[PDB]
Amino acid sequence: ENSVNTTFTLHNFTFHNETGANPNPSGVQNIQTYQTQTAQSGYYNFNFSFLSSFVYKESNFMYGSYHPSCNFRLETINNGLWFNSLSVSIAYGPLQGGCKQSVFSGRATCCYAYSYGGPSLCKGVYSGELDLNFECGLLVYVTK
Amino acid sequence: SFLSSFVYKESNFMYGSYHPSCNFRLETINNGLWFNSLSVSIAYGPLQ
Amino acid sequence: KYDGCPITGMLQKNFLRVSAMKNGQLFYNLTVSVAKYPTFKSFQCVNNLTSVYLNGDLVYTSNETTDVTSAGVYFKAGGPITYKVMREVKALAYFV
Ligand SMILES: *[C@@H]1O[C@H](CO)[C@@H](O[C@@H]2O[C@H](CO)[C@@H](O[C@@H]3O[C@H](CO)[C@@H](O)[C@H](O)[C@H]3NC(C)=O)[C@H](O)[C@H]2NC(C)=O)[C@H](O)[C@H]1NC(C)=O
Ligand SMILES: *[C@@H]1O[C@H](CO)[C@@H](O[C@@H]2O[C@H](CO)[C@@H](O)[C@H](O)[C@H]2NC(C)=O)[C@H](O)[C@H]1NC(C)=O
Ligand SMILES: *[C@@H]1O[C@H](CO)[C@@H](O)[C@H](O)[C@H]1NC(C)=O
Ligand SMILES: *[C@@H]1O[C@H](CO)[C@@H](O)[C@H](O)[C@H]1NC(C)=O
Ligand SMILES: *[C@@H]1O[C@H](CO)[C@@H](O)[C@H](O)[C@H]1NC(C)=O
Ligand SMILES: *[C@@H]1O[C@H](CO)[C@@H](O)[C@H](O)[C@H]1NC(C)=O
Repeated sequence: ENSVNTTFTLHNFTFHNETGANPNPSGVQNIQTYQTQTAQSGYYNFNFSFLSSFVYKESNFMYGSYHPSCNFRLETINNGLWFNSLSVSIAYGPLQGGCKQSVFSGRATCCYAYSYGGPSLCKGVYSGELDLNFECGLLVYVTK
Repeated sequence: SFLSSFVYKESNFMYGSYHPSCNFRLETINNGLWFNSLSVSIAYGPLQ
Repeated sequence: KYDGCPITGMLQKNFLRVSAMKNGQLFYNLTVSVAKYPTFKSFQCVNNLTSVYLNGDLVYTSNETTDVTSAGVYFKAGGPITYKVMREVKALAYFV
């Protein structure tokens, strides 16, 4: 039950790949979330149309996702869960050090790392290794 | 300096690494280990 | 009700207004009843996750991570109220 005088209507949060901007410069604060949404009260669902030709990158020593501390995978949010505060956002950063740097010194509890066929001119973020060129797969954030 | 755009290939039935008998991964040698004799070398062969 | 806000009720069994407010406008009106919140016991404002706590549970979260800059309570009479700041530790609670 909500406060008073409510018809329980779930909100529909949508996403779409847009004509994005340039990949990021050298700073890990210099990656910009090119979407933002938030959860306030009641019910929600998340229309993810990002299974279309986007492979999932399995986590390992440096690159990939950092789904520890959030056991669910991104295509299983829509089942019955219980959160306390929720906000997801997409961001087009580098791939080898996106999540392993953007969880500790960053702004999310855990993040995922999808990939696609991207141009290999992407300035990665890490202490001392920020002078190379990497891939650019889209990485979603989730603040559980 | 071979993390630059070089993916790691997970071991399976034929291709990939054969890291059994050496539990460490290549980016974790620099922590405190103890060997008895050690020699590494790179070689550009096939993959499968 | 006296004249001021559009609620029009002078009794108990009415509701409350936990509402956030930016510089010019208002949003997030939720109206919890005086039921389930019988008596004002405590009121916190926590740094991380920027969440605010009328006694016990949540009433409002948002995105940012912003520290508290001020607080204040109006009341005519009653018990002498207590202000206190705190740090973060681990604890465990027996509850039946
Ligand atoms: C999902 O969104 C991605 C983010 O926009 C898209 O990736 C973009 O593709 C563009 C076309 O290949 C790239 O533009 C080129 O970028 C290079 C720099 O790497 C420039 O030199 C080129 O001039 C420029 N081409 C132009 C201006 O015509 C974007 O840089 C690139 N964005 C990235 C990698 O972050 C995906 O294509 C898109 N996928 C879809 C729609 O399926
Ligand atoms: C929360 O409640 C207040 C009630 O005061 C709403 O304020 C009204 O806002 C609209 C649009 O800005 C004005 O046209 C009305 O005149 C306001 N009512 C007043 C001043 O009594 C406010 O919009 C509500 N917040 C929501 C719905 O998000
Ligand atoms: C979108 O939300 C409305 C209520 O706001 C709901 O009626 C509708 O079914 C939703 N659309 C879906 C679930 O595709
Ligand atoms: C998600 O949105 C697309 C349009 O962008 C729509 O075609 C699709 O049905 C939606 N999926 C849902 C509601 O599950
Ligand atoms: C509480 O705030 C501190 C501030 O440094 C932060 O380090 C910690 O992760 C926060 N705890 C949470 C989010 O559970
Ligand atoms: C946090 O979420 C709000 C919700 O709209 C957004 O306006 C704000 O830019 C977000 N903060 C970021 C992305 O740092």
